[PDB]
Amino acid sequence: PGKKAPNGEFAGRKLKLKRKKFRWSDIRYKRRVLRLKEKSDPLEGAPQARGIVLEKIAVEAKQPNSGMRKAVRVQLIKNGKVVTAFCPGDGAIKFIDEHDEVIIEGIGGPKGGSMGDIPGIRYKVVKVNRVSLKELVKGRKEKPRR
Amino acid sequence: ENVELKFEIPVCTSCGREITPREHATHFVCPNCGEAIIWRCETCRLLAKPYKCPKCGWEGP
Amino acid sequence: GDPKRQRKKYETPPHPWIKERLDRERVLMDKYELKNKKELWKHETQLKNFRRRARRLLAARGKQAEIEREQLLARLKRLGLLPEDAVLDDVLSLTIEDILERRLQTIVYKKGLARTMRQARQLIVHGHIEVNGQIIRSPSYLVLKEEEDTITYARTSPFANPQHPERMMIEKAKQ
Amino acid sequence: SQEWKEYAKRVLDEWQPKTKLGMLVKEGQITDIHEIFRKGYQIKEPEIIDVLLPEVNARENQEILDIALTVRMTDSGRRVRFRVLAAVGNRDGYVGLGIGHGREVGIAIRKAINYAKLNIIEIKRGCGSWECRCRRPHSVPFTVEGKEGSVRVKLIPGPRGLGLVIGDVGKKILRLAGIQDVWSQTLGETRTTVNFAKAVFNALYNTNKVVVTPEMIERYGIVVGRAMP
Amino acid sequence: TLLDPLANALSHITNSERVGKREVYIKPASKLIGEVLRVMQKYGYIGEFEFIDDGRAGVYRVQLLGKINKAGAIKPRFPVKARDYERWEKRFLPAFEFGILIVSTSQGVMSHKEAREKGIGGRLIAYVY
RNA sequence: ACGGCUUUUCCGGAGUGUAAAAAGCUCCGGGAAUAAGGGCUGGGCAAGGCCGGUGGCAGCCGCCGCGGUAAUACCGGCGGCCCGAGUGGUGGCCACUAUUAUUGGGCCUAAAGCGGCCGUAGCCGGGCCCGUAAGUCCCUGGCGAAAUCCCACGGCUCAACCGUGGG
RNA sequence: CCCGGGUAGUCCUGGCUGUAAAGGAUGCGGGCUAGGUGUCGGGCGAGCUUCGAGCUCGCCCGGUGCCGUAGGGAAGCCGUUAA
RNA sequence: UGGAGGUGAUUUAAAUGCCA
Ligand SMILES: [Mg+2]
Ligand SMILES: [Mg+2]
Ligand SMILES: [Mg+2]
Ligand SMILES: [Mg+2]
Ligand SMILES: [Mg+2]
Ligand SMILES: [Mg+2]
Ligand SMILES: [Mg+2]
Ligand SMILES: [Mg+2]
Ligand SMILES: [Mg+2]
Ligand SMILES: [Mg+2]
Ligand SMILES: [Zn+2]
Repeated sequence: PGKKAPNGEFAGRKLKLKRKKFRWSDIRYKRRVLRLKEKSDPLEGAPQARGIVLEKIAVEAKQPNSGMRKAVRVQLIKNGKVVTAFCPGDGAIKFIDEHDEVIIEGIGGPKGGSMGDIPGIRYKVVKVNRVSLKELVKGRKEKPRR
Repeated sequence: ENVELKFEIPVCTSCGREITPREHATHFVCPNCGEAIIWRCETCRLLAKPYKCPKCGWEGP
Repeated sequence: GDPKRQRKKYETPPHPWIKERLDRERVLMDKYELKNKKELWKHETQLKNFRRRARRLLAARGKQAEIEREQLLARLKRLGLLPEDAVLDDVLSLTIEDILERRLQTIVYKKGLARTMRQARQLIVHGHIEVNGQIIRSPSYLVLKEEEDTITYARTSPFANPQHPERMMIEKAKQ
Repeated sequence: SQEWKEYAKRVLDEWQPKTKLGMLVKEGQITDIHEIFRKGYQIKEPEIIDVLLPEVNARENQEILDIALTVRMTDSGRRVRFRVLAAVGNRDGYVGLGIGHGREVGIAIRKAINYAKLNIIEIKRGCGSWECRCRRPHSVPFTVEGKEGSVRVKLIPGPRGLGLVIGDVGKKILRLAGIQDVWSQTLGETRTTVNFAKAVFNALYNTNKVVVTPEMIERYGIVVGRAMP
Repeated sequence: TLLDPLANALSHITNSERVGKREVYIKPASKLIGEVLRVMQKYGYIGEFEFIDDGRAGVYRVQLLGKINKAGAIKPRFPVKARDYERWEKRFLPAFEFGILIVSTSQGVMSHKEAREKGIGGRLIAYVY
């Protein structure tokens, strides 16, 4: 290597070219201009959504742990997509019956992906039948629509 | 504090760049003279560069 | 492009947990009996802006920058935070504590208008003190220089007669 | 500052040297700190400084950065020893820095506190940022730099009052020498507290590696060591 | 190739001091280099120099004082409106005035410690400090 | 625990405000009466070596990480610290990130030199004298709306908010 | 993997293929900044010399090697043939 | 003192390993 590429007075045009090109080899630049987070995002890039449930299943954790966390499958309304919702709160699974409208948020981990031991999920519960779940975690409120 | 130029940075006689608080400079009364004082700064001393008594005419180590 | 917003008037702290910083502001948070932490930072900000003005006018030069600098001393001594003549550089030798004094709460206290700090506050916020012939209800006013001395009780207040026996508690301490 | 003269009569009588500099301080010729350094002596016995800088032992000119344990293996299990990074110096103009080792946290701390008594060196100061045109030693005079390990750093003057602004294991060792307001530009990796310490302290050494001609002395108020007790 | 009668010279001299030398030799000798010597000497930085020519572009003989910490050169060769100086004294210097910053204006070459008084601007060249 | 005192707030009531009103605002008459959540409580990071349940089970976890019958790291309770009419949760953007670098990065072993060689264009180019005034620099006319920023001063009780000046 | 045999290829003439650890794992030009030590070319200077276009010893300019200061790098390490 | 390069040699049958 030597001093630097267009390190002259007039050649600024070449310099803007150099920067305009080598800027692309990034990764946050691309994933924005071409709007790739869009049109691959089961919510179309928004902070919440509503859905209906289909089943009640259970998943296993990462390699050095132990347990079976509970899981539900929501069928969306905005798109007809079918996405995977985990629910916190010990034994909350005592309530979500087949065909209850629920809400869905993120889980806010690395990159927005998953987190912690459950690696395969990306979505968690907040409200059921218009009721904030944290309540039913400690009871403290009763439940409408059965 | 009662600064009367209290204590003065001695300066090399070969190099000319005054002397830092740990450089292994060294002092000795000028030979052949017995009167003048001579220091030699560190790098000034490694690659042996000559000197000369300010009052004698005898020069170089 | 986009309509103008109304800025907040202060600066929260970068990190709120620097242990020895909490346990530095701690004492002043009581030594004057303020209420919420913000009730202080406002004034720190007021200080940092004075200083951010002090430097910049010192590293420029020009017809207006000079007057804009020399129209300052008039203020920052007219308020009273300064000596009579402190040439520009002294403006950097100011503290949180000088500004902290000129609050009406302290001044009405360092003039013996009541027993303690947590009570001069109420004596104001119920409306008994008065500035240059004017009520105020602001435990955070900055009394100027021209008015520290023209201050008494209210011409309609239950205290303004040396017979409100609570007023007659107030002298006993003075000595 | 009484006790830190009582220590002189406590110490000067209770010790006989084993080196030479010991004598030339013990018998009354050299009795002022700032005239032992700029001549290339050797410091091997850690009392000569105490006898002239008797506030180095005050538990406030002393600061303890970190304890960190290190391990090695042998065919009989693990063998483990500690390293603490300790620096000292009076809050006027003089600072020293040492590492030390040992098998227990005490012996380690004491050993290091002693090692960091010898290397101790002195500074210059000033005020020459573009704002503090004052002449009072509240900042490092002129922007200089020092290198170590895989970390460079270059210090910049700044106005009287802007609080210390450098990483959290730099604020101490800057506070000791009392350098109050100074701005920081970092490179490399600031997560080996050691090379951080050594690079900062090296810069403060280098402070006396630039020639300032006669006139400029009365431009930033350069001092040496103590100034106006 | 011989792209620069100057950066050659300044880098060569700021090495010649770094080993501790005493005499030097500038190899190609413009008139502007003799100019820059003039301005660089008047403030007490180098010894007594003279122009020896031997038939081609001459040489230069100068002696030193081992006395200048670092000198370089500014190649992109900016011009400066006469009022943006700090912006270029926060880039090359150890202080607000420690040292100089040469200038090539419309009345010749002259340090900015006088260019700011007469209030002019223009292309820089290099920096001694 | 007792003794004094208060009336911003809260209930009644009048004046005044108003296009009509409502608020506010000066007076009276009442009375400590009418006024507290939220998050945390293993290191990052202020904070419990405190008590009571749970058995690689339920669960926590922004990362590293706990749970094997003796858990400061779950569930509680009891204590405890940070903000304070707000404190929390998921999404975008900038700083931190010299991980997009003219200031100001690198490319022998870690990403990274084209298998080597001619030359097109474009980018950088020796010394000396005489002119040109485009590039440059300075002084100077005409110009780049008001709003928005900053400086004091003045009016609403001071603060916002409005105005005369000055950039 | 060891052994006994054996087709295409290797070989000659006119072609297309354009692939390597194609490795100094180091693009290419210019100026400068210690000293030591061999060796190929040329040349200059002294000596010898079976007088041969030979054999020693200095010094100047070019390629190819090793040891190591100032400085530089995370360190292996480079050091006028720079990293 | 330590290497820094080159030519030769350099050997029957020998597979795999829960749990904290
Ligand atoms: Mg608990
Ligand atoms: Mg803590
Ligand atoms: Mg990098
Ligand atoms: Mg030319
Ligand atoms: Mg406008
Ligand atoms: Mg007013
Ligand atoms: Mg006002
Ligand atoms: Mg305003
Ligand atoms: Mg306005
Ligand atoms: Mg075998
Ligand atoms: Zn100063």
